[PDB]
Amino acid sequence: NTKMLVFMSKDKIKDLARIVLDNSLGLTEAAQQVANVIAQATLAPDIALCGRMLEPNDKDKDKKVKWSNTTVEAALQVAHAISTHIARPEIDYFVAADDVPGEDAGAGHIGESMFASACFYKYFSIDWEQLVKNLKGDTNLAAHTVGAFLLAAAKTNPSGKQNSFAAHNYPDGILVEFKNSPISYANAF
Amino acid sequence: NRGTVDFIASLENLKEGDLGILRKLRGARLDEKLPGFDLFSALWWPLRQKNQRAPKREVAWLIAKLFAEFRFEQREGATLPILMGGICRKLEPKKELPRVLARFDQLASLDIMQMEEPLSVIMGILRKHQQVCLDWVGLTDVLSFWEQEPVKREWSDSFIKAYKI
Amino acid sequence: VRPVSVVKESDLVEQSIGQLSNYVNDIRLGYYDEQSPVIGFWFSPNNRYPLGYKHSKLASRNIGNLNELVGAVLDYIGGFK
Amino acid sequence: LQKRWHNEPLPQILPCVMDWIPGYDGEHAPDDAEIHYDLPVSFQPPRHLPRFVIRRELVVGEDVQVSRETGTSVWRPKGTRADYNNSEYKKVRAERL
RNA sequence: GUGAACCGGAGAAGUCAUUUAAUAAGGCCACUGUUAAAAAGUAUUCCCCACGCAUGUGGGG
Repeated sequence: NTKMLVFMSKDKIKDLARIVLDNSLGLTEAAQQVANVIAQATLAPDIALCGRMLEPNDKDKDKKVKWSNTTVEAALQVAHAISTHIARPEIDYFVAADDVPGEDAGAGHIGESMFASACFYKYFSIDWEQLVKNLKGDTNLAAHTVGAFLLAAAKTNPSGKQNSFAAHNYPDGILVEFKNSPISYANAF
Repeated sequence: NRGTVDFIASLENLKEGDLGILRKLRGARLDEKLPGFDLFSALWWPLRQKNQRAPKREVAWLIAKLFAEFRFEQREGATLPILMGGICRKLEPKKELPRVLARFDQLASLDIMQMEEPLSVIMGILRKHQQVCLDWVGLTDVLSFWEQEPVKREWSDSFIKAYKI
Repeated sequence: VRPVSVVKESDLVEQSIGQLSNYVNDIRLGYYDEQSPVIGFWFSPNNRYPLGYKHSKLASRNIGNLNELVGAVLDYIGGFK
Repeated sequence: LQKRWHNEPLPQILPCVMDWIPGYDGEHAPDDAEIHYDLPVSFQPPRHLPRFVIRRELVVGEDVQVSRETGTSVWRPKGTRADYNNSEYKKVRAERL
C-alpha cells in the first residue's frame, strides 16, 4: 500500500487507469501524467470545504517528475463541540456471561467502560466566496452543497458506540447568520 | 556500551508528545511534573534489568533533555569536539575564536549537575551552522567517565586535532 | 608512586589514606610473614578517616584522640603512664 | 626485574658496574678500567684507597626476566553492589513485611 | 653507625581607575479509536471453643 494517504476526486480515477492502460508511454512520462492528473483532480464538494495538503516523498522520487500546485484552500471552519456545563464522566461495570454451566461461577470477561451525558454547543462557518472559487465559479453546486451540509449537520450523529447507547437526539436550537467577519458565541458558557 | 546504544535508539523512537513533555522540563528537577518522571522511568529502567551496565541517571536525564531540545540524527563518527573544532577553524582568529573557545573550555571544569546550559550554548552554536548529526553514544560514554583524567585529555586532544589538521 | 587524582566521591586526604591502606595490606600479604607480628596504631581526629575498614583488622587499633594514642604507644613500649 | 604499574615501560639495557678481577694471569687491567676512590680503612679519620672498576651491560629478558607486579590498585571508594534476585534479601524482605 | 654525623632562605607589600549588544521576523498547511459483552452465583465458608442426637445453636477472627 501507499505510505501516505492521497485525497482526490473519484470521477477522474478512470483517467488514472488509462495512464496505466497505455503500453507506449515510458515510465517517467507516465509518472508525470499521473502526477498531473492527481494534482489537478480537486473539483469535488468534498475537498471544497476540507481542503487538501499533499507532500510527495523526496527521498524516493525519481528525478524529472515535477509537481504542480496541490494545496486547496479550505472553506469550512468547524470548531470543537464543548458542553455548556461541568462534565460528569461515569464508569460502567460490565461482565460477559457464559451460556454453558461450569465448575466455577461467573467466568467470561470483566471490564469497566465509560460514558457521559451533556448539552453541547456547535459551530460551523462556511466562507461563501472561498467555496465558490474552490468550485471553479459554479453557484448551483455551491448552493446544493450549502443546503446538503445544513441538512446533514442538522440531522446526523457520530457513530461511536451507538449499538449500545443509541443517542440519536436532534438539536433544538439553530442560529444561521450572514456576516462579513466570523464570530463565536461560545463565550456565553 | 550496548545499554547506551539501546538508550539512544529508544530516544530516537520517541513520538512528539513525550518529546514536548521533555522539552517543557528543561532546567528542571526530576521530582516535579510527574509525566516526565514516568516517561524517564519507562525509558531508563528496562536497561538495568537486561543489560548489566547502564548509563548514570543524571547523565541519562541530561542526555534526554538535550535530545528533546536539540533533536539530532545519531551518527557514528560525529563527536562534539570534532564538530566544534571544525566550526572554530572557520572563524575570525582575533576576536570570535577566543570567545567561542572560552565557551567551549568552560565545559571541562564542572560536574554533570551543572553542564546543561554550557552544553546548550554549544548545541545552539551547532544548530546555527545547520548540523544534522551528533554522536550521542560517544558523548554519553564520555560524560559517564567525566572524572577520569585521560577522558578529558582525549577530549581536548581530539578538539585540537580537529582544529589543526 | 601513582599520583593521587581526586574524584567527586572522596577527598584528597581520604584517597591518600586509602592508598596507604592498600599498600599496607599488600605488603602485609607479602614479605611480613608469621616470623614476627607487626603492631600498629591508627589515629584520626574523632575517627574521621578509617584506614582499611574491617579488612581483617589491618590496623590493630582505631583512635580518636591524640592523648589516647600517646598513652597506647607508651603502654606498649614500657607500660609507663 | 620487578615492575611498577602496568603502563610503566622498562629500561632496555641495564648497566652493571663491577670490580675488576685480575685472575693472576691478566695482571694488567684494560684501558677502559677506571679508578674509583672508595676502598675504606677507617671512619672517624676517614681513609680511602683507589680500586679498578669496569662497566658492562645486560639485556633485559635474555639476562633478567621481567617480574610481575603484586596485586594492587589505586584506592577507589567502594561503589557497593546491587542484587535482589539474591535469596537472602528475598527472605530479609519477608522478615520486614 | 656510609665523602658521614650535628644542619630553615628568612624578613615588606591593594592591579587599580572608564563603559547599553544594539537595530528586522507566522511554523505554517491534511485527519472518525473504531468494532463483542447479565454482577451474577445453594448443595461442603478459611479458622478458635461450651452442650448434643441433632439432622445445631451461641461467642471469637
